[PDB]
Amino acid sequence: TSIMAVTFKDGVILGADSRTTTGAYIANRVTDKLTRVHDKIWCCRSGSAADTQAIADIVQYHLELYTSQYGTPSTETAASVFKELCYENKDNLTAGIIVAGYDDKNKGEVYTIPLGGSVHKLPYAIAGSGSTFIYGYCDKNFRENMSKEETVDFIKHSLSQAIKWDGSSGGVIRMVVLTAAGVERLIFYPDEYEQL
Amino acid sequence: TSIMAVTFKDGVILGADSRTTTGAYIANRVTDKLTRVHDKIWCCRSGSAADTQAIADIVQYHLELYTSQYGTPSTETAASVFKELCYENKDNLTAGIIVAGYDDKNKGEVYTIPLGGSVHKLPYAIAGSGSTFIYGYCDKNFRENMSKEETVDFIKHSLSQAIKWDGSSGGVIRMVVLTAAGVERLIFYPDEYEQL
Amino acid sequence: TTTLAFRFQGGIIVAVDSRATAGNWVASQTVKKVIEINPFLLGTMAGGAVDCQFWETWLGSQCRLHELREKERISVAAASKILSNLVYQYKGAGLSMGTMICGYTRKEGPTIYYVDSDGTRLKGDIFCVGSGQTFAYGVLDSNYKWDLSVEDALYLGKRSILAAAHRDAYSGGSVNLYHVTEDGWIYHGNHDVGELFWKVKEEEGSFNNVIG
Amino acid sequence: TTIVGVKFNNGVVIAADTRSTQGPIVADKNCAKLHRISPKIWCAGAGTAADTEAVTQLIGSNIELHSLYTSREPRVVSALQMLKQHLFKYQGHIGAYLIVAGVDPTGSHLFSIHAHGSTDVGYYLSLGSGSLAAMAVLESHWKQDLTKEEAIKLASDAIQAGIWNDLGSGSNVDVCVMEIGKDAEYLRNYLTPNVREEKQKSYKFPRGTTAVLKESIVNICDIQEE
Amino acid sequence: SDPSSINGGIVVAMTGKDCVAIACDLRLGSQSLGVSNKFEKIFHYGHVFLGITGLATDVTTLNEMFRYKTNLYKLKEERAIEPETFTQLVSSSLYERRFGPYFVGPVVAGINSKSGKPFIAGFDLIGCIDEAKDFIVSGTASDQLFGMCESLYEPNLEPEDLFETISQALLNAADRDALSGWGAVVYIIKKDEVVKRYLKMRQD
Amino acid sequence: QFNPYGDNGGTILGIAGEDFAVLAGDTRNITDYSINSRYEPKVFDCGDNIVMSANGFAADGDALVKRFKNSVKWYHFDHNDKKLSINSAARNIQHLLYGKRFFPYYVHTIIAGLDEDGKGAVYSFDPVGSYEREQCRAGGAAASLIMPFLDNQVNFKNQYEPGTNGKVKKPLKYLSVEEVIKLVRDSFTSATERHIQVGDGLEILIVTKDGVRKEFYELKRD
Amino acid sequence: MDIILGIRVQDSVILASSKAVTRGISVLKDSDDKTRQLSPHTLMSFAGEAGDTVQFAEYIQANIQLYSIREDYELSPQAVSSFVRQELAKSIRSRRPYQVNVLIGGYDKKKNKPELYQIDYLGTKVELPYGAHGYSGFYTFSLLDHHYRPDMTTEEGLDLLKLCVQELEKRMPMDFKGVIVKIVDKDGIRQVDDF
Amino acid sequence: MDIILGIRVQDSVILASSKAVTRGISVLKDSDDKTRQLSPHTLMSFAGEAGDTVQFAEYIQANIQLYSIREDYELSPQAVSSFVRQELAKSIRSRRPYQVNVLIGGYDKKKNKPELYQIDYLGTKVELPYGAHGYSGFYTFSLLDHHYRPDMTTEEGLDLLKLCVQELEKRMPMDFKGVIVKIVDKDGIRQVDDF
Amino acid sequence: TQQPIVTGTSVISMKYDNGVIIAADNLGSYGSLLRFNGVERLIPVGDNTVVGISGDISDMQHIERLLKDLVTENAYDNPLADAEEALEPSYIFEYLATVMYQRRSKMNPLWNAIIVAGVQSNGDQFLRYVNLLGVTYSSPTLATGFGAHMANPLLRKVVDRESDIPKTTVQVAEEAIVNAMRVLYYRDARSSRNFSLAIIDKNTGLTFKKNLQVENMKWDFAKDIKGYGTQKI
Ligand SMILES: *[B]([O])([O])[C]([C][C]([C])[C])[N]C(=O)[C]([C]C1=[C][C]=[C][C]=[C]1)[N]C(=O)C1=[C]N=[C][C]=N1
Ligand SMILES: *[B]([O])([O])[C]([C][C]([C])[C])[N]C(=O)[C]([C]C1=[C][C]=[C][C]=[C]1)[N]C(=O)C1=[C]N=[C][C]=N1
Ligand SMILES: *[B]([O])([O])[C]([C][C]([C])[C])[N]C(=O)[C]([C]C1=[C][C]=[C][C]=[C]1)[N]C(=O)C1=[C]N=[C][C]=N1
Ligand SMILES: *[B]([O])([O])[C]([C][C]([C])[C])[N]C(=O)[C]([C]C1=[C][C]=[C][C]=[C]1)[N]C(=O)C1=[C]N=[C][C]=N1
Ligand SMILES: [Cl-]
Ligand SMILES: [Cl-]
Ligand SMILES: [Mg+2]
Ligand SMILES: [Mg+2]
Ligand SMILES: [Mg+2]
Ligand SMILES: [Mg+2]
Ligand SMILES: [Mg+2]
Ligand SMILES: [Mg+2]
Repeated sequence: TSIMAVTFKDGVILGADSRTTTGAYIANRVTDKLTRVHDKIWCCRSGSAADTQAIADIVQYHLELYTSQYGTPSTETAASVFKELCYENKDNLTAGIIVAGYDDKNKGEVYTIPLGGSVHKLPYAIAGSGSTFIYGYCDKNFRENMSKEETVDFIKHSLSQAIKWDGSSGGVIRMVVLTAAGVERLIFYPDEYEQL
Repeated sequence: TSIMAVTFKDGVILGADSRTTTGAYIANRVTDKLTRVHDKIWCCRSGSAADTQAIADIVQYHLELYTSQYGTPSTETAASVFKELCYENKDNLTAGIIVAGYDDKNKGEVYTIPLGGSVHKLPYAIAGSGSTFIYGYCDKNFRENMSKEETVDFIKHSLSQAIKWDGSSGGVIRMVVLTAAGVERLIFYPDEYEQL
Repeated sequence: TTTLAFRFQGGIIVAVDSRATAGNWVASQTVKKVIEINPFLLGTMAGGAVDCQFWETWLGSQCRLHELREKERISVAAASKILSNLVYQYKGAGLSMGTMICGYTRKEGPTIYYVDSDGTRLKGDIFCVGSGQTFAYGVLDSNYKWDLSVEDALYLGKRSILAAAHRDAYSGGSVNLYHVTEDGWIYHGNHDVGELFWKVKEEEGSFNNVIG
Repeated sequence: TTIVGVKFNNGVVIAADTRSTQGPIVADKNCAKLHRISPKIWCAGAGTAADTEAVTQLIGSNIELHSLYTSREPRVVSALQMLKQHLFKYQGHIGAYLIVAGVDPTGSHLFSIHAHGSTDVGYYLSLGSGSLAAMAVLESHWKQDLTKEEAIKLASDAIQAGIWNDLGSGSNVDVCVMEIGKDAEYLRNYLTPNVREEKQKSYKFPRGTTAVLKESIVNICDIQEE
Repeated sequence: SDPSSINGGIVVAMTGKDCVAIACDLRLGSQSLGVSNKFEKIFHYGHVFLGITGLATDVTTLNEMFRYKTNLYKLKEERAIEPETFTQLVSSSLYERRFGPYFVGPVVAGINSKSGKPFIAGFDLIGCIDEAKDFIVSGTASDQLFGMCESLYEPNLEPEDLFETISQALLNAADRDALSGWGAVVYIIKKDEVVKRYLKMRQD
Repeated sequence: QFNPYGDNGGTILGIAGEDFAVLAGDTRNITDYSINSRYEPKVFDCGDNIVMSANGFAADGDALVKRFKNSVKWYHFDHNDKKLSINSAARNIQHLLYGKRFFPYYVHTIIAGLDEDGKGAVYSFDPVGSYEREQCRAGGAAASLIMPFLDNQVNFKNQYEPGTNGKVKKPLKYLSVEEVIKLVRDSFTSATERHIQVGDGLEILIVTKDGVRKEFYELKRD
Repeated sequence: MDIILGIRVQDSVILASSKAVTRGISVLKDSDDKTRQLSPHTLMSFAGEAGDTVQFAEYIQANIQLYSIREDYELSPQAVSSFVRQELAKSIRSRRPYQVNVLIGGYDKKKNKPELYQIDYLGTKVELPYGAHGYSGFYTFSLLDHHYRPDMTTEEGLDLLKLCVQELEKRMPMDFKGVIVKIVDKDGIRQVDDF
Repeated sequence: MDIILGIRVQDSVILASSKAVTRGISVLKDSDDKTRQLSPHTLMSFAGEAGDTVQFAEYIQANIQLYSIREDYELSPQAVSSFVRQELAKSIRSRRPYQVNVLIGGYDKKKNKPELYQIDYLGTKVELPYGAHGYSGFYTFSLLDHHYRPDMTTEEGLDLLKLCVQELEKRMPMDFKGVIVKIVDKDGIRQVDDF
Repeated sequence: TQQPIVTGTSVISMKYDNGVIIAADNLGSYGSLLRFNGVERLIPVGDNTVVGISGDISDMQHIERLLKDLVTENAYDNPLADAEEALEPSYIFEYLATVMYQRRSKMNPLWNAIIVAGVQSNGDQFLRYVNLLGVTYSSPTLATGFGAHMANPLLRKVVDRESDIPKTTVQVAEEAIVNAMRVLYYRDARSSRNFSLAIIDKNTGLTFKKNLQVENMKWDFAKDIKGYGTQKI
């Protein structure tokens, strides 16, 4: 799995591959790992598909019930709910989740939640098996306050490499853009990103 | 360990960190992993220090005896001797070696020999625990027929990142330049490469 | 450990050793392996030191409560069965006990019950329990009669422990003797094996193997 | 065990503590961990005691025969090569962890050796259970162009760090100095900072306190004449 | 299971003024079962004394081996082996079985016939030499012996005082060990006379 | 796998006199081959003229001492400020230890004080609660080194009277507080020499009818 | 196999050895002689793993008989016992060790003394007044400690041996089907046919 | 414990049960009665793990005696055996199962027929003419297959039972110290004191 | 029972004449991967206590929340929350020490080694250690993980016993701490160059220093080191 979330000037963008594997067999080559827990709070999922789905479903339920009582939750609040589930059930879960959201007050924010259940607020985050191969590239090429087009290119090039080297990662590169303008879905096919 | 060999216009350059670890304790912070098996045939060593030393010592012996009978050996020949030892003793060895040399006829050549004992001739090669983090960076930034200065910068930046992310790698960045001009040793200290 | 108890004309003889070990390390040579449950009941201790101690002094509390409630001395059968039923609840948990519950009552006469951490409860005339039980059995079985004097019975029990104290590496220290009648038990002294061995060897003419 | 080696201006110094342990028990309080491979090549040993002794004697023996064969004073690299190839062959089962030092016609040298047969070069080195305490001192106080007096001080201070802070190390500090163009000086018990205080009481018994069964003269002499 | 504590037993050696003392218990057992109370663990080859604890079959085998070697030594050298030399021979012999060792704890004791200097030495099961000035201990109650020796011992004891110290060290150590005891022997060794004493101790 | 137990080393020693009692223990605290503290008190005054030490795994040791001190407090509340006798303290500690029979306090407990007749008393416990009144007891790492020395020098074992040759034993004469402290100091000096987990300092608590007094002595720090 | 006993009296050595041969579930034989005559005045009883016991005993027997023919002379019990110990001490570090424990009862015609040696499969030799292998000793040594006197006659030795066998028959779980008793003295080796 | 046998003849059921109680090394008792009377015309013998055997037997005994008092009526052997089976069938899926095998010999006063039930610790019930638990059956069933004719008298049953015990005493390795024999018929339960 | 995932390495500390110093690097390792480079492992509680935590970072963050909640709870119905009834280092430690031992006793430990450094009401220095097993001890110098092996030896050369504390100034103590951090960077394969340092003085209060770096490092001698024995070039 190759997933990443990157903050930029206008907000935040989530990116992911589309490969689900049972050993070396690709069970699903068009998976959607970018999932919605609230209107402008999404998450990237890595690890167990069952665990991350079960978690994401529960979080969406919590934020829906939060919204009905206290209005729109912050991205920090969403990350906290994810953390509470991942930390308290650490013995029985295998989930690496990146939480990304857009407030008007806080703008684009990214929280990463690795296996342990710890939370880390970052400018950008990378995760999944394929992330190991792009630490060098991402560290060297990331800048703060990038444009939308620059951030899309940064994510596209990064996940392109992660896919190239990691067998567990592949298929299409899905992306979700979170700004004041709204929610935009982007897709990029092998013929496009492989020649980069 | 972070090691790499890169061919360029005038020949080939070998690069390595200087960290040797026993678990999390750094047994040696100024190790020389760039070792000489012939005048202009060197190797990078990764894995077991004892195994790679024992192998390198034997190879140097074989190439010294080869030279006395048949004159200067090719880099391919050196790689073959390494392979023969690593392949035939694969059950008892833990050695990841990159062989790099300079002929006048063949110019700069690089052969990588991973755990199995297989041989792979490449334009450039990366190996060791820290190499995982710079596959993306190296693939994106490598060009053929680079200059000496460009190749030094390529290796310096690459190993800088590998060191930054890998705990097993660190200390100084050693390099050895192999050209028609001769053999040049280069060293780069933390204060220099960390700020890159 | 070597502990024995046997019925005879004059009541019951109880004899025990004094050693406690942790591996090859001798932890103590002065252990009281006989519990004075009341003026009429004795319990022997073998196996786990604490398990035997804790639960046999607990047994004394249950026996006291019985005679407070029933205005009558508890039987040896009832007392032994309280302990065996207790350890049976703990079966599998890892308790380690080999015990004789010895007493005299009017209705029963002199009675001995072997109680065990596996739940075994056996009534009998002679019992030897512990790592050195086999050594004690040899002397006992070849010299036992119903018609023994209190004096001769006491010596046989003392001698049988000595036999085991010598051969069994995990037995020794000293010998504690008790004699149980219908007016209660009667203590018959602590006998150091370091002095008893040379005394018995000389007087009895035994242990000709050893040089003294 | 704490063993160290320190290079200086005109040579090299090695040092060691004197504690040997079997589990949590001290087997020997004044153990000799500095071994002589040749007159001017000495090494300190950590790990399994019989192995550090045996592997040193064997290589030291062969080094002597080699020196006689070649009519040359032995070199540290020769001892190093012979030790590493021997240890490698036995795949770490010979538990000898060595700091090899010495002076020869090539110059002064300092190396470390591990049980699996890997070697390392350095200006300052430390091995054993107290190597972390020692290396902390060496990393704090070492510099280039040390004098002989400064190197001995640094080496013994590094051993002391092991003695006091590592339970696997204790008692005394042994030192051996190997300077170029000079005899190697072996300083047995260079420091003695762990003398036992006087006991409160004398436990000398009154004669006849122990009970005896038999007495006899033992014949240690040979069969006699006449 | 552990070979060094199947049979059980102990040896202790001490130095005094112009003398050495070596002592051992007499027990041989099969774990809990006491089998023999006459199993002596101290042997001598000329004026050099060797005590051996550990697995009894190896104790016997090594005694027979060192008798073999010291007898050939004497025929060729035309003199009795000395304690310092014998110590090196024991070390050599044990280490040659590095990866298939004799499960023993040898203890050498004696006086050099030429210099007159008292000598004691200990070994692990594989040959490492412990050449102590004061005392050497070995066996299943080695910890106990270390404690006794470390408190009771003082240097330059006269032969008849040294006898009392080593005897009390052995006896009280053995009494805290299940696999040691069943009698004891003490050798008092001077340059040209040796006295052997059997001690009266508790037989449990 | 998580291992809930550890070994903090150390060694303790209790000796009962004729009208006094001492409970000594080294002040070194360790894990593996590292020293945690050169002065970490191990022997504690628990009130009612009782001193206690639970040697072994320090976390279980501190927990037990803490719970016993607590038991003394509640004994006063529940029984009209009655003094907890040393024998009653000992039995109470047996139940504390056995309460965790199947997940034991991994410690070697010793308490010292005076019995109800004013004589010196030392009680010794195993980890699971079996106990016994003794005249002499060493506990912990170097217990195997010290106990044989105490059998010889406190109870005069294997000692006989000169001239009689094994016939007459050495009489069991009583030891003064000055004589006991000498034996304690020599025990720990000897234990320090041959045991790596013993050293740094020795702290002795002396119990008499007048109260609890402390004495501290330096030990070798290697 | 199971129970083998030995007792050295004034002028003879007496060896008692069980008759049962049990293979797991069933008792296949109740008249097995677990002994071999090594020489006219030396008898060896044995017990251990199946096959190994007889194979070892007969191998030792052959070697001693070979020695006897070569030198026209009977080895002392001490000498034979030392030879046997060495074979077992050699055996214990073999690829597949002999799993055999033995008792060697002999009469030394030179010293006019009976001698009993106990040797286990490790090569652990001891000379004793009375000995046993396996669980036998656990019951019998206490009786022998009490009753044995070294000036005993052969008839007194047999009575003391009956007391040992009776105790074993009372307290041991396994039915060893009685014992075959053999006496070794100055006149050689003979079997007590009624026991 | 070890050997328990049962044989149903014309007009009675005969249960034989060993007297030995062994703990590892020693035979602690040689007169143990491994049976309980559940009702005047129903006897249960038992063998299995120590403690569990008696605890189970006495628990069953108490329950049947309780039933007898409540209804002033004796349950049929078939009914008792079914109750026992259910307890064991319940037990086998417990936290700690009863490790007990039983034989239930009873005389049904309504049908005037002897009945023998064999039940193992799993709760496996079978009605048989003759039965056994443990290794006993391996030796005895062949003899019973040959000699049992179903119309035998009680005296013929005892003779056939002696032939079983003799075979066990010959071929079994363990000394079970003989058996206590008990007969269950129309007149109730009695013990054969000489066997 | 668990295994630690994201981990923090050594926490080192010592007493000096007027207070205590504590330090810890800013790294959150993920096995051999040096994953997170901006993790604060010194967490102040009031203006008189600093809790330094090593080991599992998720469990550290849990402990951080407990301490934050402890301050909140102490303020409830407490007019002297910022005065006489303020939280003491000894109160904060004993609380943690209770939790650590309880959690190990339920076989579900907080996988940490903790050092509570602070100054009490009466001006006394407080410095005590606790870990996943509930083991506690105090000393003039305290360190966790690799610090125990490498820092303590260096810090004990400054304060070897109790009587050395009044003789040690804050400048000498800080110098020793900063040197120890450098040594750990040389030798600990799971350490970082960036660290935080906290000083709790009885006069000048709590000084919390962020974004410190290991400097004055010796690496030049590496150029002379060639091969592993016989190699000259
Ligand atoms: B990715 O590779 O981590 C991916 C992300 C997931 C949210 C779709 N996970 C998987 O494909 C996992 C296996 C796995 C791979 C790498 C690391 C950890 C786990 N697959 C599944 O969970 C799976 C596979 N087949 C069917 C159902 N679920
Ligand atoms: B590098 O990390 O692979 C390095 C290269 C080596 C040639 C110096 N290897 C080591 O440091 C190895 C351990 C190791 C780390 C990572 C992967 C594989 C192996 N160390 C040793 O071989 C070693 C350590 N301490 C003493 C001696 N040898
Ligand atoms: B006895 O040997 O069984 C003895 C009886 C007990 C009441 C003191 N038990 C022990 O010595 C046991 C060990 C043991 C040895 C042999 C068989 C069974 C058990 N020792 C302890 O329980 C113990 C208690 N505290 C300290 C040391 N040892
Ligand atoms: B040191 O701690 O490395 C020290 C140096 C040695 C060369 C004198 N090592 C020892 O003392 C070793 C420790 C050790 C214990 C157990 C297995 C392997 C190593 N001790 C011995 O080799 C030893 C132990 N008992 C007797 C003799 N020697
Ligand atoms: Cl999915
Ligand atoms: Cl290397
Ligand atoms: Mg290898
Ligand atoms: Mg690094
Ligand atoms: Mg004994
Ligand atoms: Mg003993
Ligand atoms: Mg010490
Ligand atoms: Mg034997």
